[PDB]
Amino acid sequence: MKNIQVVVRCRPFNLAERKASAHSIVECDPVRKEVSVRTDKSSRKTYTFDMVFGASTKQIDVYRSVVCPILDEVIMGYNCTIFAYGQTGTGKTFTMEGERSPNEEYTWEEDPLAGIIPRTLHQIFEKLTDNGTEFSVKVSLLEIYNEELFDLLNPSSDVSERLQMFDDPRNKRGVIIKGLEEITVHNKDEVYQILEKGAAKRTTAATLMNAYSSRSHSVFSVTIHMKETTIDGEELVKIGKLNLVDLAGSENNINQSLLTLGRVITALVERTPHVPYRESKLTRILQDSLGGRTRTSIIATISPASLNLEETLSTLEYAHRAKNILNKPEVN
Ligand SMILES: COc1ccc(C2(SC[C@H](N)C(=O)O)c3ccccc3CCc3ccccc32)cc1
Ligand SMILES: Nc1ncnc2c1ncn2[C@@H]1O[C@H](COP(=O)(O)OP(=O)(O)O)[C@@H](O)[C@H]1O
Ligand SMILES: [Mg+2]
Repeated sequence: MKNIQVVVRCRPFNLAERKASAHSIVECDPVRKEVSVRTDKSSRKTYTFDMVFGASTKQIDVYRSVVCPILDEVIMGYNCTIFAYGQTGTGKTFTMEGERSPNEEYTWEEDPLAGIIPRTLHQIFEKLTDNGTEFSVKVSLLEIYNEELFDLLNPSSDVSERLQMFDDPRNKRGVIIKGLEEITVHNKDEVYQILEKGAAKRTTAATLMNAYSSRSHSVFSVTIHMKETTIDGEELVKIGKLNLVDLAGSENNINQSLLTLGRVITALVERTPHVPYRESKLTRILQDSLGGRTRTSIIATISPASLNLEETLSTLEYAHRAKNILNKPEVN
């Protein structure tokens, strides 16, 4: 019924990466939707994708191109998932979250470094406010490290108080995180405080665990309840859910969820009977995002530099096979 959308976003060279060559090692053609990696010397591999975003691609463009459509399907009542996959330092967190621009030069609302989450949560209150709907928005931020489950929006618990997971009685292909805080967002003003607090707790989590950013998987969920009255006089309810996932660096028990994600994707595309969803917290959590009833997009992030060429290639081969996975999306 529907393929997994795969897009690529390359970042500019960072201060560490040396550009030796006259012309690029990685080229991004947004018209042909291709990436070409130069690796003999006139020798290459070209990969085709659904969208391609080059080094100069601004945040607002990633949002417009990728998320605004997905946010329409969410409002129809589809479950949607976007995950960022790639090497540490390529821009997964910059894409899904973004960064904050110093000393109040921009309201969070206008910040050019703002990423998907903050923009998406702004837009929900604009789109839904005057589309006639009567609605509620609730969000949760969960992170997975060393197969353990940390809640970053819990206002009160020690961040080292980790949560449990069991199979959802009303969804053969999902789970429930017992105790996970779901915060009701009453309007766009409450959004910053909630996300700020979220990012603060993370900092705390970082001090306790080794290389936590790179090894952590982050799952931010927004859920929209929308109720409505039909011409026949009934009461139609639909539940949108959007999963914005920032994955552990492709390069990596610490790695069980990333390993298992690979094994799931491999199984799916090669059409093997057993897809081991159950072998990791992540793949148990996203089971439905990966050959199930969810609309899934991946944003594979890459470097343009020779230093990280091999992880870039890996990341390309890996995201490219994921286009072959078929989901069956369904609403309510
Ligand atoms: C979980 O979702 C989030 C998304 C965006 C923000 C962020 S930037 C967070 C940053 N990537 C970090 O890991 O600390 C931020 C940074 C500092 C202080 C507040 C905020 C809150 C929203 C926001 C708005 C615009 C730009 C960045 C950010 C935080 C959380
Ligand atoms: N698309 C981009 N444009 C400009 N700078 C970027 C881009 N992507 C990443 N960066 C910068 O590269 C660094 C690595 O980003 P980060 O989000 O921490 O990578 P990851 O989460 O993939 O490890 C950050 O300083 C960020 O500011
Ligand atoms: Mg990161």
